[PDB]
Amino acid sequence: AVDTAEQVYISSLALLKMLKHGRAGVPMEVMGLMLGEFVDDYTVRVIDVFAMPQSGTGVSVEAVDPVFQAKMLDMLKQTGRPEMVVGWYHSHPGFGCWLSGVDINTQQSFEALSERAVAVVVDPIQSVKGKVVIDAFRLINANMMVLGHEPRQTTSNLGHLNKPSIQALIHGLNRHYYSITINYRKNELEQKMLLNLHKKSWMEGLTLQDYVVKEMLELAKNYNKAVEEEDKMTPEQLAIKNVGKQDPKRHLEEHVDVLMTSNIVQCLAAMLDTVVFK
Amino acid sequence: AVQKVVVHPLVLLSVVDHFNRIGKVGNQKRVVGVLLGSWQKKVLDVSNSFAVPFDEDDKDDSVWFLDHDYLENMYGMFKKVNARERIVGWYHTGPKLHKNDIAINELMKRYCPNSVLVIIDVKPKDLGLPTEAYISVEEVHDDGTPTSKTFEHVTSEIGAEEAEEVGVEHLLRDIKDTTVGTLSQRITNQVHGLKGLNSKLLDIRSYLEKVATGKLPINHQIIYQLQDVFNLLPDVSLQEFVKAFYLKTNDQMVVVYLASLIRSVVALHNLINNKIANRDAEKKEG
Amino acid sequence: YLSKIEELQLIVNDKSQNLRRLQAQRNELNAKVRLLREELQLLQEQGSYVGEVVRAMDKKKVLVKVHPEGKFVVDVDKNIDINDV
Amino acid sequence: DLYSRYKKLQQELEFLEVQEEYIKDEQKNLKKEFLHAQEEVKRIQSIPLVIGQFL
Amino acid sequence: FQRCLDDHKYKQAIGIALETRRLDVFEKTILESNDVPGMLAYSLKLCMSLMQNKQFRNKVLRVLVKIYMNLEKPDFINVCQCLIFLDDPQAVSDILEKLVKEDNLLMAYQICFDLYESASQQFLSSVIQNLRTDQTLKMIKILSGEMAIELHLQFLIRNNNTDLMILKNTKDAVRNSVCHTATVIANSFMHCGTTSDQFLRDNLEWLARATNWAKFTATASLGVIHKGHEKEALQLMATYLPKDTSPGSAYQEGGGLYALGLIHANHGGDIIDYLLNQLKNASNDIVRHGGSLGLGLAAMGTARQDVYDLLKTNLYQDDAVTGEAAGLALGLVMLGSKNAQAIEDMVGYAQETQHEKILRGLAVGIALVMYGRMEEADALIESLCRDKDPILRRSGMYTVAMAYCGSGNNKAIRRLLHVAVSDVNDDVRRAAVESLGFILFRTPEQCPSVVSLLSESYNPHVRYGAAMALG
Ligand SMILES: [Zn+2]
Repeated sequence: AVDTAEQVYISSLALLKMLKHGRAGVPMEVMGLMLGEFVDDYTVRVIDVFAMPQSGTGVSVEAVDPVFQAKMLDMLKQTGRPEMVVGWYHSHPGFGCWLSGVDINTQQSFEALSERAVAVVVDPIQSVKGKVVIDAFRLINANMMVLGHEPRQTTSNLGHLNKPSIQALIHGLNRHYYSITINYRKNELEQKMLLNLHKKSWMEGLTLQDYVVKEMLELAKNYNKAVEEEDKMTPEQLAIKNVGKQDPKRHLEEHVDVLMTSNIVQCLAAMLDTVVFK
Repeated sequence: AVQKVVVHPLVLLSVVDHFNRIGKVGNQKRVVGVLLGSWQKKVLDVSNSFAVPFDEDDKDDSVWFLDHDYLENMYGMFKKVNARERIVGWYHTGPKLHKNDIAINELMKRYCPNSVLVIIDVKPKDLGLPTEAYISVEEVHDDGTPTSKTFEHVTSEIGAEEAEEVGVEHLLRDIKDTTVGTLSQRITNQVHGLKGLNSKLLDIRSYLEKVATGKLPINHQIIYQLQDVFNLLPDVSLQEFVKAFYLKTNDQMVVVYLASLIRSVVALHNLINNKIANRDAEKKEG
Repeated sequence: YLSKIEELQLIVNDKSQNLRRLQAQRNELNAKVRLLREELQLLQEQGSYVGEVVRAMDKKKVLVKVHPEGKFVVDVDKNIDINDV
Repeated sequence: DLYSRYKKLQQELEFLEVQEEYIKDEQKNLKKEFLHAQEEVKRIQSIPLVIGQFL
Repeated sequence: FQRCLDDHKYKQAIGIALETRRLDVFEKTILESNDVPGMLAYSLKLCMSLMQNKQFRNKVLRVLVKIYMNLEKPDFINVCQCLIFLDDPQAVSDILEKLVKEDNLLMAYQICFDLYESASQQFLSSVIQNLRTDQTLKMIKILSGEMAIELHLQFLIRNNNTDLMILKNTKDAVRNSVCHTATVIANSFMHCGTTSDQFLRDNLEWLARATNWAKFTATASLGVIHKGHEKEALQLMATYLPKDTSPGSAYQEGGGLYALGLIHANHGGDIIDYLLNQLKNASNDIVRHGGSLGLGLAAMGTARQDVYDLLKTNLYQDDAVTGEAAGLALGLVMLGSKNAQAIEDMVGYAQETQHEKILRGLAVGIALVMYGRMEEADALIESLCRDKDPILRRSGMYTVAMAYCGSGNNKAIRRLLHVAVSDVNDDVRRAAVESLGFILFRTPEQCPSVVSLLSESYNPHVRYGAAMALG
């Protein structure tokens, strides 16, 4: 009939446990179940990613041990909240994160278990601060081959999801697949204090410690002067007949700014004695 | 027994979510949960942890409740799915400890014979690093009391691990990377001068506590001795550094030589391309 | 002639405006530098294979022996030349 | 005919002082985005390297 | 000034008369002999486009309408201007009592039309009871709203100069984009005010690609074509009542009331009680949308209380998109109002839920409630600036875009440029560069010379807003 533009909120303990779990079992792929809260149609949230046990032979739907389901989920029920699962997670550390055969083998099992039953695809060897490696999907059924494919009532924020046309093999796998919007939403209870942790533990740690210094003199004079003579070679070759010469390259780089930061921070290091001492 | 810790922020967020789990219900005092750990050297590491329910009435601070069955069950879970980890202690969210905490400590020092707590703050503004470490050993006393079982403040830090900041620095988004050359030094100046000499002035407020009060452990053992480590510089008037003005000139020496030479070469950097391209643009603009 | 001359000395401030147009030129400078450096993930794009073309065949199709490997009938793009096979 | 003149050009002048103050901080903030771009360049070579030779 | 009188020069005298910024010799320039009211009347134009504060620009205005009441011809361009700037409810009643004395028919016509299409929606509809509690019948004729939009409808049906070949060259589109609703966006926009229905009748499946906006746009483009069309709405949409259609889900019945709101845009009859009952007798919130939008649109200044009562407790926490409709409806009925009831009940409400639609719609609503304020909200605007990432800073940008409409205030531009480039969230940057067209429409020739530098940003956000700003 009509379907409102969906969203997958995260809690980022989710993403941290994803990277840590795919780091712990890093030469191997893993499988897991995603926990969260079914809020509405146009949004859904993952609030908790919990550990799921290993297989060794094959990652399968039978990695979902139902006695472990009972134990794990009930001991989360007597932990803080009995919230509801919102899907499932896995890894593919061996390649560029597209949908394996096991995923479509368990997709009907999970959409029998869940309403959306959204996948989570990850590669744990990517970057250190930048990449958003996680990938999520929704297999639409082949029974709706008569009707049009992925209506998405507005298809304007879906077009504002459509921005890179990412992962050309998944866009080969556009047969009944599409990625979904995942924002990294705010936690007012957590964001400013994570910022507190981060900044106020990295600005000198206790903020009182270093406010090395006497051999970087020689290191910086080498790193400056040895590049400076080739920085001054090119006015030999500068001339007139404007386009009749072809080698424009700047030379002032890392001898303005490296010397600026170097000498100003080490003259404040020469100021440390008067700052600390009286 | 514990050298220091290497504590990742992930376990702190694993405290934060259970703080969210208790902020919605009747909160009597605080959170007491399990602290797992990866103990390798006398240094310490934590990768993960989980919580345990807890309530506490205040009549004789002895009515306080855990579930060791649930604790060892989920310990068996996370030990099976990860054989690296083991329990290393606990944590609490209220930043000031209380007298029940020794009963908590010694009641969970039976699984592993050490159980280091973690003070945190869910609303931190004034502190430095949230992570704190105590250990329960005895010095017994100078007066040798019957078992003066004391928490002993072990040093601490925020740990570090490769590619655990993938979420973090993408999330926070506001970081001005490499502000060397601008105002980070004076932020450290304001905060270390004011926020360390206020620690000093509250130490002398504790000295006023020793003046008007402070019979208790008045502590003439460690206080003046580490303050004598301070008193390596009794910096009274007349300033006493006639034997250090030439050393300060030696400090000024090399850096000002670098400044003179190098910034003359920096003017020499700017002027060449500035003049040439300047009059290029000027009289070839039309 | 009070403001009959004040407005003239503020017509002189059109030469203050050339400095502003210069500053606008300064901000337009490094705008294409940042639009070039943000577009360096073109250089982060996946590699490619050097091969050996024997000869083409029908229906706009060609043949490649790659570096150690056998023969692979590969497909043609749009911005290339069958007449340069 | 005079009073119309500085009612245009004074407004022009204060609008131009407005943007002349703004563009300075504009060009400032561009260098911070440029330093982020620099770190994005620098992090392309940290843990690996796979030695070949130039052909 | 005696030197001005000796030189006989008038505009140097008025320059010196505004040098004092005071009515002393400004009163004396208009106290002179042979002062031509043409020069003295575009002196009003001069002082209208220049004087910054409302502290004495309107005082200069009203002392000039004083000196035009001193002019021997009974002037009405003076009250025609100060009635819509210095917004006097009693002066229009007193010139109406001058109409009662005068007994003309030119006397009650043109200034009536000037305020009747060029004053506030609240203003004339509020003051009309002051003016009516013959010309007493003629004000009922040409103040009610019974002829102007109807002759405008006549003007647009009999002013039809259009094309259909473009509609054919897009009619032959087949694909499953929602551009098939852009086809009727075209044939509804280029055929407003006609009420000839030549577009609903050329389709069986070209209409039947049932989604939300297939239904809603299909029954909404008819009302876009029915702009005006006061009486015949019910007996022309007898098949298109909310219970007479059987929609896909809710929007062949939602867009019907939306089209009735478009038909009765700013000229309401029973379009308070009728519409508010049929939304009160409406199954859920998923229907009430277009009726609520047109309800707020027609209910400007009607002091509708149920739009304040049942909307917040209709959502109870939030809605799908009709919470956005709720913000829009209370903003339209409370346009530029400083709705101190709803300052509290909107912006001490838009923090404790979590979704994007409900918060963005209350953001647009608290933008809409404050309009043309010029000082009166800006501490609250920076209080919105000190909030979290995507919501209140964005709405503070839209609210300063609405509070500074028509003026070249250099207050908005500070935080505008600041949050336009210094911020890391990018949609709020797009909004912040959108804001200049909102605040700079009176003197529009300022923007392109400086938004051309905004045109070269890192992101398509600021480039996109820079493309929208010149427009
Ligand atoms: Zn797989």
